[PDB]
Amino acid sequence: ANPALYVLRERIRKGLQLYSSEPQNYGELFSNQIIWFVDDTNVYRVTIHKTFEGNLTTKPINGAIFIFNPRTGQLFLKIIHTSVWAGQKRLGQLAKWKTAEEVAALIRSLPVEEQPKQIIVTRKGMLDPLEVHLLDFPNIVIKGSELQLPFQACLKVEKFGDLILKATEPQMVLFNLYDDWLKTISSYTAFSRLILILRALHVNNDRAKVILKPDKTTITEPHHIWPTLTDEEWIKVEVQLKDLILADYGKKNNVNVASLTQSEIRDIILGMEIFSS
Amino acid sequence: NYRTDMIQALGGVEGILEHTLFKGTYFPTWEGLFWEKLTNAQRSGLNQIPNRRFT
Amino acid sequence: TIEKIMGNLGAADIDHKLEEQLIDGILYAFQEQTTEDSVMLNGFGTVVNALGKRVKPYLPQICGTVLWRLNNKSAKVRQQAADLISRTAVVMKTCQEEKLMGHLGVVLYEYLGEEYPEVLGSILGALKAIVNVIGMHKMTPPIKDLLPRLTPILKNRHEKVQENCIDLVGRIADRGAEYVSAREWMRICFELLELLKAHKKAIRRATVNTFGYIAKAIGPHDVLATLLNNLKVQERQNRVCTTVAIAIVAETCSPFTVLPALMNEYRVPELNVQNGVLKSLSFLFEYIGE
Amino acid sequence: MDFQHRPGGKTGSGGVASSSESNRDRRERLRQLALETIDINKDPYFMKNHLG
Amino acid sequence: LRATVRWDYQPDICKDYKETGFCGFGDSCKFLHDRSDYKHGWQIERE
Amino acid sequence: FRRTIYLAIQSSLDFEECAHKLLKMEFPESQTKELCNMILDCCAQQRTYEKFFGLLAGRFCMLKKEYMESFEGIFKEQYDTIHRLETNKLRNVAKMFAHLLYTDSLPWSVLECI
Amino acid sequence: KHHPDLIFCRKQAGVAIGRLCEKCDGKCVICDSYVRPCTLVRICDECNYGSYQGRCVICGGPGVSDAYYCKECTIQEKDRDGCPKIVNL
Ligand SMILES: [Zn+2]
Ligand SMILES: [Zn+2]
Ligand SMILES: [Zn+2]
Ligand SMILES: [Zn+2]
Repeated sequence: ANPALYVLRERIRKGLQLYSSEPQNYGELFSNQIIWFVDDTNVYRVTIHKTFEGNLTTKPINGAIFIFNPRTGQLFLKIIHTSVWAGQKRLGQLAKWKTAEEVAALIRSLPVEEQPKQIIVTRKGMLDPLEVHLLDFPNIVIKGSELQLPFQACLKVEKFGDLILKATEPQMVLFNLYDDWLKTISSYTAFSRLILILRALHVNNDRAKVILKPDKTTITEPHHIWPTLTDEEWIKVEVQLKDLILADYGKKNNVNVASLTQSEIRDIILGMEIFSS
Repeated sequence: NYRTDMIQALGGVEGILEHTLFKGTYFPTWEGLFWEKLTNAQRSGLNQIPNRRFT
Repeated sequence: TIEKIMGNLGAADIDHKLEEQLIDGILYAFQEQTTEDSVMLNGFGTVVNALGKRVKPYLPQICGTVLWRLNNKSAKVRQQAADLISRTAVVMKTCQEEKLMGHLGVVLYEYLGEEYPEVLGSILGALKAIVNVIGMHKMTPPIKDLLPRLTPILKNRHEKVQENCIDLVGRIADRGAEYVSAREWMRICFELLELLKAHKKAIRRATVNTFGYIAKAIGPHDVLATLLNNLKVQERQNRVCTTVAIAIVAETCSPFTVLPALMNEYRVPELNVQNGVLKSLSFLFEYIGE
Repeated sequence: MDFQHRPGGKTGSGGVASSSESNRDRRERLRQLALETIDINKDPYFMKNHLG
Repeated sequence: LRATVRWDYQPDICKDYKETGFCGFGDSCKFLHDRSDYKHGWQIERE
Repeated sequence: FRRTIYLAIQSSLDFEECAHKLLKMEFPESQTKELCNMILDCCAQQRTYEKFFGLLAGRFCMLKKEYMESFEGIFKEQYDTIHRLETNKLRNVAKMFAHLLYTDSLPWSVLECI
Repeated sequence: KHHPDLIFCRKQAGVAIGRLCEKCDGKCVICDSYVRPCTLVRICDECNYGSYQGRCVICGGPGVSDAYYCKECTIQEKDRDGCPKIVNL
């Protein structure tokens, strides 16, 4: 944004007489388009702590940047250090740029086939440093579509949350967001089930835990986020999670859980529009 | 198809734009780009302007 | 409805975050302004003028988006952006952002080589607004750096371009006579002699006004000699406006000087110059009165 | 650039003016041709009025 | 403080266009069409 | 490999120049079946059959024997996969195997697959 | 600039205010001059009231400005002559 630079650029553009004519995602994963949902909304993650006094301090907990390949349910939680998620000036720019540089280093370490053709990014709130530092990972285009995923609840898994919490450095863990929902369903249904688990965990974590793990038989693995179940058990857990998410949405918006249709309930599941020193 | 493979034989659009003055324009992409009763003492003069902008 | 509510009540009850959200909403509306909706342009100007001095934080991202729309393939998009500049020049100069106004004047000076006439007329009206709102010794580029650029623009054949350019020359020859030589002023008069054959009577009236401004500026001798040459030479479906311009040159600049030249030009037997002398006499007597 | 094969144009000329100037120049040329024929005829019947 | 720089000492502005506002060659103007009077590099180096 | 093969084919005016360019760039013999594949596909893309590709196939048969064996194996494989191709594609592949056999570039011994 | 036809009303001016369009703005309503526009135009009738609301009292454009008599016409006091809004006949 230098003004004289724009004068020089516009002199170049008027000399060339060149113009600018130029001024869903949960379901496109099985439509021959790999989408790795690069979301940094959980990047500035901080825990809550209380001292012996009435004042409450801010704990610099380890942030986790979500990269959700929804075709296979692959959740790459790029972890940060405990001292790297707080302290630096311009945390909406510098820490976002450092997380984007770590994501670009991970995309360079992974193959081009391992990288996706698109990135299901969130709304543009901190996307300026991401678009600045996304020149090293241009295979996936970051944009905010109509169908997103609740990446703020992507760290709500027990094993992934423990691996994020017990990490004093950028561990950058990788797991499956839907380990059992992808072994018994399609790619779009697996992305919808993982987004349904994430949306139910964002709405009501107790109802999401009772829906996904109603007993001890749904105990997942150390690299699994969704509960480990069979085909019918995973379908029943996803149906109970969708029912709990519809009940929470109806309680939030003074509506009914059964008021949504089949495609509307599928879109609501998939995430679319229905201490100190 | 000859035009498409003629573009493909030139090392790519990015390789062509490396040769041209593309990065001085500071466009985000090339895809938005678009190209474009009187009396006078002489009228058959050559137009220096489009050759100048090609240069 | 929001524009009428802002014109009724005002922007004093609007908070800054709600004002920023409304600015983003009307900028999205100008983004998806597909039709020729000048009513939302007027509402844009109404809401920003009701904001007043509070839009000075909001200025540079709005200016950058308008300049981004000014790089469009579509002519009408850049035309509407220049119309928004013409609407917002006054509220830009309310806070007197002189560096931003001079930078936009330099960018529009680069934009002056537009090949589209509606875009050119919108740019010219924006420059009319900008020169009217900056102040005299504070625009970049200055008047002597602008009127040689403006000189071949008056040779255009399009009516809206001619009207806006003649209006801008009228404002320049009204205010800034202290930068352009009288050689270039009577060259502009030589251009306006050909430009008096335009179809619009408002264009010819503003041409008469520019002739009066130049006669007030540079002196009434050579312009009266030029018009006395032109009026006997026209002899067509024009030149009543030449008599009107001659009357304004006399009336603004003391007709006791002009009257011996017109009285000697009455002695030319060329069958239309005497009619021009008498028409200018009737118009001049009607203009001066008592 | 064919400098020696350019069309005819010299600096400091001014260009071709408006068609009204050419029309009144043609009227002046026709006036001179009429005056040449009048002087060839030597006719006193022709007169110029005070209004032209 | 020696700052002698070999410039381009041939300003190819159209002299007819620069002080009139009009060139007869027009599109065939071998020089460039501009009317300005800012200082050249050798004139600033002399200044 | 496909890009280089197709660019050399469309750049080469003659099959002599094409085979000389391919012997200039010196591909290994592990991909001679792929070379036969992008010969048959480059004739399959043609609306009308051109003898350019057939002469190239015959010259590949008559320079070295390994291209001839690759053409025999891909001819048996093309007879195994006749039905995957459309009518003009099968027309062009039939003209390939004709221009291999009336020019004697392939033997008639592999024709017992039919 | 006038016509022998197209009389206006010749009816005595009342409270309905005259109104000028942009196409003939600034001229006098009678002699079409521009010198000292002094007296407001009243158009006597339903020339303003009703269908011709905010319209030109001359040629017929969208009326935007208050029509004025000039001081040359009010020298002979032609402002009292009545309605100048054109009724076509
Ligand atoms: Zn020139
Ligand atoms: Zn009057
Ligand atoms: Zn009117
Ligand atoms: Zn009336």
